[PDB]
Amino acid sequence: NKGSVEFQVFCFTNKIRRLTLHLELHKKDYSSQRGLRKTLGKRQRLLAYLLKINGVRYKELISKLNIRELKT
RNA sequence: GUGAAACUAAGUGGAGGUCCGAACCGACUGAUGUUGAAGAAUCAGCGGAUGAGUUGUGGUUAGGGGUGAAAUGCCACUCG
Ligand SMILES: [Mg+2]
Ligand SMILES: [Mg+2]
Ligand SMILES: [Mg+2]
Ligand SMILES: [Mg+2]
Ligand SMILES: [Mg+2]
Ligand SMILES: [Mg+2]
Ligand SMILES: [Mg+2]
Ligand SMILES: [Mg+2]
Ligand SMILES: [Mg+2]
Ligand SMILES: [Mg+2]
Repeated sequence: NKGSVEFQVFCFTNKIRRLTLHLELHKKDYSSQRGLRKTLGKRQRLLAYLLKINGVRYKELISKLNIRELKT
């Protein structure tokens, strides 16, 4: 598949969502928790890049994926 | 607010052997009375007052016993 910016966020959005349901049961899996914050951080720096390059794509991507916008 | 929670601000809600305070139930202090109006009361304040609350009617437990949030206290002005 492609490697566009919005596509990487879509895969992380599923990779993140897939692990939340896992931690509801295996909450003591702290090694996976260290991996969960990576994908949460990788998308943070990509969306941080998408923001200052084009705000139109930002408002459209966050709207369909139901993403919380950051203050400041 | 967070990945989701923890946490956190308002509003709604009206909890409590909660607060003040009448009835009601109690009886802490003092005065008066003390051949008393009264064989424990009057007067002025005092405590609890949605509770372990108060009360009526109809019943239960009877003495080498009964009952007792236990004083040897109560059991028809009578109770080691
Ligand atoms: Mg009260
Ligand atoms: Mg009161
Ligand atoms: Mg009494
Ligand atoms: Mg009085
Ligand atoms: Mg009173
Ligand atoms: Mg008072
Ligand atoms: Mg009180
Ligand atoms: Mg008899
Ligand atoms: Mg006899
Ligand atoms: Mg008597």
